[PDB]
Amino acid sequence: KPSIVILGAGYGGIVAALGLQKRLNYNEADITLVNKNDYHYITTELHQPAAGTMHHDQARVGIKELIDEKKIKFVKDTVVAIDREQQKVTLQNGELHYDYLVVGLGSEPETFGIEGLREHAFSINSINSVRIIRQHIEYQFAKFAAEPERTDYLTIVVGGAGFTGIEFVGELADRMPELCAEYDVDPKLVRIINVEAAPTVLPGFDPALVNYAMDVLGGKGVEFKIGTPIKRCTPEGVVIEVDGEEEEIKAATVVWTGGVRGNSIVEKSGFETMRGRIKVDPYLRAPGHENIFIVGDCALIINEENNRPYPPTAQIAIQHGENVAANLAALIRGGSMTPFKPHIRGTVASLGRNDAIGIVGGRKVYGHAASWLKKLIDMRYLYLIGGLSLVLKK
Amino acid sequence: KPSIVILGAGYGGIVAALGLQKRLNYNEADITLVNKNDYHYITTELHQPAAGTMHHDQARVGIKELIDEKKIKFVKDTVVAIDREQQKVTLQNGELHYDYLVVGLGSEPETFGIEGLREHAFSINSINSVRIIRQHIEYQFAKFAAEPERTDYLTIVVGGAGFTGIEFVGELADRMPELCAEYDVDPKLVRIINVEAAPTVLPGFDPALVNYAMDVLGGKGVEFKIGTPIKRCTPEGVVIEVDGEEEEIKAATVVWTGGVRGNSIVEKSGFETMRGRIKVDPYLRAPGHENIFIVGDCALIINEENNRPYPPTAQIAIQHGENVAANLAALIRGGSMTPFKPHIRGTVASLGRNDAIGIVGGRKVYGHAASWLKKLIDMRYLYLIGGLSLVLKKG
Ligand SMILES: Cc1cc2nc3c(=O)[nH]c(=O)nc-3n(C[C@H](O)[C@H](O)[C@H](O)COP(=O)(O)OP(=O)(O)OC[C@H]3O[C@@H](n4cnc5c(N)ncnc54)[C@H](O)[C@@H]3O)c2cc1C
Ligand SMILES: Cc1cc2nc3c(=O)[nH]c(=O)nc-3n(C[C@H](O)[C@H](O)[C@H](O)COP(=O)(O)OP(=O)(O)OC[C@H]3O[C@@H](n4cnc5c(N)ncnc54)[C@H](O)[C@@H]3O)c2cc1C
Ligand SMILES: NC(=O)c1ccc[n+]([C@@H]2O[C@H](COP(=O)([O-])OP(=O)(O)OC[C@H]3O[C@@H](n4cnc5c(N)ncnc54)[C@H](O)[C@@H]3O)[C@@H](O)[C@H]2O)c1
Repeated sequence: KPSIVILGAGYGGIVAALGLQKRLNYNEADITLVNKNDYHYITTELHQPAAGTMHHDQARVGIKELIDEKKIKFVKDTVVAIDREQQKVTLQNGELHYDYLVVGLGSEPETFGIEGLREHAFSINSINSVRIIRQHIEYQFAKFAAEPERTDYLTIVVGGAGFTGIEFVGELADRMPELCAEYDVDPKLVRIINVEAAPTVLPGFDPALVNYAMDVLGGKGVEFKIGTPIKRCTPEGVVIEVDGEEEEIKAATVVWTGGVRGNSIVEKSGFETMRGRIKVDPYLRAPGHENIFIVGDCALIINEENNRPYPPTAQIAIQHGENVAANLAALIRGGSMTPFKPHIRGTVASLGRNDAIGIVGGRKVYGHAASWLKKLIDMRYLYLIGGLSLVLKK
Repeated sequence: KPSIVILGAGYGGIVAALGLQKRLNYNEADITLVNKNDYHYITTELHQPAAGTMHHDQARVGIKELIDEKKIKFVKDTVVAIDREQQKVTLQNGELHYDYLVVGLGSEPETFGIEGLREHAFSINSINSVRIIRQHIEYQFAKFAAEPERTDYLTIVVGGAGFTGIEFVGELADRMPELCAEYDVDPKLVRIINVEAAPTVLPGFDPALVNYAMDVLGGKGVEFKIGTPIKRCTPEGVVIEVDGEEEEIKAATVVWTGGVRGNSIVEKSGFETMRGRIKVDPYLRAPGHENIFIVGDCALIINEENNRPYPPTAQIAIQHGENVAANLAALIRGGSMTPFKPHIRGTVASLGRNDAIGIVGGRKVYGHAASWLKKLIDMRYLYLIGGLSLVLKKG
């Protein structure tokens, strides 16, 4: 049997693996799924445990529960390198050989070379990271009562006002009343600051929704600094550029939501990449390779209508996996592949537990309605990978 | 007309104020109660929130709820100094004058000049401090998953194997299963180390109780280093002395339960003190002052039967408050004072939620029996200051 190796059990990888599971037969091919952890986490929900609004266990599921060990062989390890010439993948504790390779290693934070960002700032990109962020913040608040002068303990800087930053500060704003009560903190001293280099919050998004979001978040005490880039990050806080002059913000907590890029393993393995991502062919394969497929955030897709790239999203990542699973099954059976066409049905952004903004099917949504839509959309993914049981289990 | 000032709303202070409240009548004297916070915390239970086994709100109560605003005027401020000559107390936000003074400012950590102990170690002595310790520990465990090589995140060093240290590591051991599950930690990697300079755990205690305690805690993975002093403390951990040679323990968390002293304000105000505490007269008054009284941990009392000093405890602090309240009422009303006589009943040391050791009524006690015994004894104090309602509020 031919061997299929899928790197990364994220949205793209897990859907690809489950897709191959349904389509292929009990001995048609050998499929090995490699993941850093024995669990798959719901990346789109990670902003909530980071703020502490939702327990992290509700944002992950055991991989062994999802798949069939007969059809899929799960390997828990960390990918170190990919050798295209030898068709071998190197791991920290082993090695693997592939006839076909699917790469869904996800994103990495993009710090733009900004000094201290890697060392002194946090990222919302894993279960480990969000627990670290959450416990870090509660630690600072705990320290405050003993040291009332240090309001920097109560200051949280979120760098970048994209979708991730906006959703996170929304959760943060909701958490503050309970958090302040727990540590005897005066709520008025708490500062949640969202710092954006771009002229507007949520750049390249609909102004009606953006203005609405700022109004809602501003109501909950969130501060916005726009047209303000972060020059560098320190243990004491961040340095920002205001009116051509440097200014310092003293903050015990700095969370970086400024940008993402493709996993550096891909670029290090000698692929040609733009911002760490591979601009794949219509069949989602890496250029110059017939056996290598790229999915999720590692994959780059250009829009034919406008020369702008599709953003790296879970929505398109899921669609990558379904397409790759189908094409791989056909390819193994000597069939013909079907070209990938992305179908972006629009997106919804949460603003705390009870509010949201989105454009779905060209139609705007607000408030409780938009909030339920997002919950329904996310529930649909759970059904896709885990069935009705997974939906009920959470 | 006469003004009574009580400093510190701890066991000694709160009982003294409530005692004066019950005994005295309206307008007999002016009573002012000064505290750092608007709440009074049950210091004897603080080890539980520090470990996270019990919520900190269950270990404190609002002062205004306990007292009578008509009889007692509560002031939330921090005492800075006492001027004996002018009979004035200096605060951060004011000044006060007293005809009579009651000092119950409690203990402060005693680090004995050991390097880095004051700066880099934690103390279990307030609601603020235990919340800090608790969140610190959970933070280290959170960091571990990202960095599995750093087992020092999972190492907690508790300095001193006295009553406080033993109770704390007991709570810590109970907490570990829940804590490990929350942060995907392998329980076998967790190290709880209790370091004592003295040759045995719980120095000056009955060996039968000590052996039982070590057996229970040792079973739960608690490590004991005896005859081992702490040379110095760093953010990375501690340096200890083993067989006359320096040795290092890498620990993200260091908690010091090695010793206490009288609140430094007393010493700073020019009183004569031994280890920061005042050796009071039979009426709990400071020597050379007829109007200044000392209660709780600030006071030092020697037992007449055996010339050893009484340990600083909540039990004797409560008795200090009752005695001072009675004597102050008598002095103002022209009555006769009663010399303080301590009646020290037994005490129980918890070993987690479900285990304990104690000598109660001259009889040794263990397990579930001792645990229920301790809970009732502490409940008695809740009744003393808060009545049946406060006892009910702990449900
Ligand atoms: C707070 C937040 C909210 C978001 N909300 C939305 C939303 O609402 N709608 C939407 O469309 N998109 C949303 N996104 C974006 C979406 O989550 C990403 O586009 C999606 O995660 C990308 O899919 P992926 O599988 O390629 O990446 P990932 O989900 O990150 O998958 C990576 C997987 O591979 C593992 N892995 C990574 N590196 C290695 C390695 N060297 N070795 C072994 N295993 C490895 C990882 O452990 C992980 O399991 C959100 C992102 C964030 C941070
Ligand atoms: C974990 C732990 C467990 C214990 N278990 C027991 C036990 O089981 N049995 C027993 O008998 N004893 C026990 N003790 C000892 C007991 O708690 C103390 O002896 C008792 O608290 C002493 O009474 P106190 O009022 O003098 O001190 P405290 O209780 O500390 O009272 C001090 C009060 O004054 C306030 N204060 C302090 N400084 C200032 C300032 N400058 N300005 C304004 N306010 C100030 C404080 O905020 C506090 O309210 C335990 C101690 C600890 C740490
Ligand atoms: N609801 C959703 O559909 C959803 C939710 C989260 C993420 N996403 C997708 O995931 C991808 C990643 O999201 P993201 O928010 O992390 O990145 P992003 O690129 O979408 O936005 C990050 C923002 O950071 C700002 N920034 C960059 N450098 C800065 C600096 N030095 N100082 C201050 N601000 C700076 C940029 O202007 C940018 O707007 C996006 O393409 C996004 O579309 C989608």
